[PDB]
Amino acid sequence: GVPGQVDFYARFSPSPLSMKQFLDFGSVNACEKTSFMFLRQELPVRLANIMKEISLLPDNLLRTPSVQLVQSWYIQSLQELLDFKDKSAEDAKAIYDFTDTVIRIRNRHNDVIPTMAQGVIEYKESFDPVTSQNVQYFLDRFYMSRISIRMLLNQHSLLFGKHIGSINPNCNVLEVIKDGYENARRLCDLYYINSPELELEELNAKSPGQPIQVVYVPSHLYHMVFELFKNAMRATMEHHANRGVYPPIQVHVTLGNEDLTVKMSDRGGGVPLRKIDRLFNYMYSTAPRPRVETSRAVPLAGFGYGLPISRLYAQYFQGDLKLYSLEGYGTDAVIYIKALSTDSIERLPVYNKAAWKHYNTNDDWCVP
Amino acid sequence: GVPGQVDFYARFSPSPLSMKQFLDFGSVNACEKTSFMFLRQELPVRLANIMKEISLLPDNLLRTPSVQLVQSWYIQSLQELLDFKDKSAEDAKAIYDFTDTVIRIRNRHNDVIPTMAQGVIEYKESFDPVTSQNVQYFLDRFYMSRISIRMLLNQHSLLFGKHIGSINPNCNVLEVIKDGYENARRLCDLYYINSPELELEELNAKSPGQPIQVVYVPSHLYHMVFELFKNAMRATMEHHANRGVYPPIQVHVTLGNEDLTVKMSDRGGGVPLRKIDRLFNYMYSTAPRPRVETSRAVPLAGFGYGLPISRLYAQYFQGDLKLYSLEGYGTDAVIYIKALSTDSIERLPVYNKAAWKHYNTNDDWCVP
Ligand SMILES: CN(C)C(=O)c1ccc(S(=O)(=O)c2ccc(NC(=O)[C@@](C)(O)C(F)(F)F)c(Cl)c2)cc1
Ligand SMILES: CN(C)C(=O)c1ccc(S(=O)(=O)c2ccc(NC(=O)[C@@](C)(O)C(F)(F)F)c(Cl)c2)cc1
Ligand SMILES: [K+]
Ligand SMILES: [K+]
Repeated sequence: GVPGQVDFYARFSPSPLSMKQFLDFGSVNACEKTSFMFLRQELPVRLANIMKEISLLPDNLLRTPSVQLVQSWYIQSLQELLDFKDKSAEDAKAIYDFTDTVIRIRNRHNDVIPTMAQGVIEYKESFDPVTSQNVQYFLDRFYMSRISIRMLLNQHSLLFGKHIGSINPNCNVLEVIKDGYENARRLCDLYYINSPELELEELNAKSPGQPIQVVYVPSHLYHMVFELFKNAMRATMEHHANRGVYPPIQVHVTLGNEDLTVKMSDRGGGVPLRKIDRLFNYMYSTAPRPRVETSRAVPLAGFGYGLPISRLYAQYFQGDLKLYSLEGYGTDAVIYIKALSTDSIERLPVYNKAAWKHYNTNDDWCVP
Repeated sequence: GVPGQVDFYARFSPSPLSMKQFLDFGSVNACEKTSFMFLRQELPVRLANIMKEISLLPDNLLRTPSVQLVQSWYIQSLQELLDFKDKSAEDAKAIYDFTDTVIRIRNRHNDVIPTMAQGVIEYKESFDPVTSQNVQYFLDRFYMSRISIRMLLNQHSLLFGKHIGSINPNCNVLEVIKDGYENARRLCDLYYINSPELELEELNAKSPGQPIQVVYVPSHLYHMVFELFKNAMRATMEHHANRGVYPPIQVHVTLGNEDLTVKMSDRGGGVPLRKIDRLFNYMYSTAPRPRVETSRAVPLAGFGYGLPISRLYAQYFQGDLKLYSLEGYGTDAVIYIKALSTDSIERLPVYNKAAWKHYNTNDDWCVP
């Protein structure tokens, strides 16, 4: 029975892999058998761990139709995977069947992020600061968990169903930045009828004058840069509306010994320090998606948690994404990525006593 | 008896004042009586609260001669203040005597910061990561507490023994920055035989083209900027040694609606994100003071916790001080100050169950 199975697998801790390990596994004659042996335990472990926390959500959120749907997807995928814990690594039909199942799960779970977001809209619409700390804690973990699950599903599906699965061993950082800029720029032009130029500079400090490349998932880097350009572009177009002269977005890329850093600087007027963290708060940025039935351009901020999720992508491989704003002037956004694949280790949430306490808990400084 | 008195006063919580309250109190016919009535409770409360945490330090730190000396200073000041809880607000001799006592305490406590730092050197020299979290927690609180105590002692001593005590209602921000730069620059020249130029720009967004002024303690702002210039100058001189061309330090000052921000940008090579927080770690930056008996220039980093203490000054009035470095390129340092005096409220540590737990305590994420 499901709670039995969820309880068994949720006792285990997820096991993080490094970018180097993902890479070395798939690089030369990736082994389907070996992948089966790992994932038939690991995917059920990851699924069960985060399912335990879906159960701790406020009842009015958990009971939303969109959250009920996501939970049912997880329940089904867990069950399908557990059909295989008894099968043999030597059973070629079992391996084939497992691979089919992984590919199928990959499709079922495609819409998980916006369906969850729709849940939060359903909950916000019909219904609290007591539990809004719980929702923030949950969504960071649920979306990081989903990122990690989708990584495994993609690796295995692409390897078995120059890139190694989703990984580019020589990801061209400036090319991805430019791709992000051009797509954000199209959306900026659609909405504001104008857009800032890009000024891009690079410094390869580790090997001066050489192209900057890292082992990375290019679509992860694309997501962060595109989301940040949208953010920088919106602030720029909104601050400079009256004068009608739009300062460019400036992007500085450096590869150091340990850090790849992408700094994005806008003159969009900034945000006071008191408010800057709202850009990463799910409840604060929970806005109804605009209707399909219109030709009016979609705004550069709104549905889908672009900015918190960008930061989760950065932090997933031990990187980070930080914002620094000077109110009345503009804002710097910085992506930090580990230069070395061996330093790029999955950051995975784990369900245990400490996680549970965090939902059922809540001072040494004077309250201002 | 001392533990009796410490226990009584440590039950109370310190009471934070705003910059506006400090200002309005002293602006027009500051009342000595009223100041006596507040401080005869408040100074014993603040003293007793932090004394409780000195007692929780690791035994090998607490027992250092320099920590023993600081504790004895606190014990004596507490005792002297408590001679007055029985006296009358109407007893003019008692008011005179209290004011004398405040002035005397102000002198006794002059050397508290470096004497405490000497304690940490004594402890480091003769003797652990288990308790190094406790020392970090303690020193932030002890130094913030000391900042708050010294504020009260200074206000009362200057008022009764255009500035209101230590407060300038019209602090000229650029003038203080320039003063910081020129003093840091002298030290840079002494040690490196060269120094970077300053490029300074300002934006008064709240009232464009007007001088930027805030109600502030100018010596607090001076300390932060001077310490940050030293930091920026060191990185610059050390990174650019070989080429012998030193990029200037650039400082951008903005006054927004809610934030005064001072951004200081250097091309000093930066620090990876993994290491940047060591600049604020007391144990990591605990270095023996150089000997008196030399004419060799003093380095721009070392004894006395310039950088963590700068950040405490920022945070004392609900501001902040943040560092952002791009490894292989350089570093931005940002001071955030509240533009409004009513928003500038003392940030005071309080001793209670939560504080105590923090010394006697010590996970929902996978360990990397
Ligand atoms: C020659 N060779 C295969 C290796 O060097 C090697 C062998 C094992 C590892 S590893 O760290 O144990 C490891 C690393 C990755 C995986 N699996 C995968 O990458 C996938 C395809 O199953 C995953 F879905 F992405 F997880 C597995 Cl099953 C094991 C890493 C590298
Ligand atoms: C006219 N007038 C005095 C006021 O507007 C006023 C009256 C009281 C306050 S207050 O917030 O209660 C207050 C504000 C500050 C103080 N005291 C002081 O400023 C000093 C000199 O004692 C201190 F040492 F700095 F704390 C006190 Cl005793 C009271 C603030 C302003
Ligand atoms: K677990
Ligand atoms: K207390």
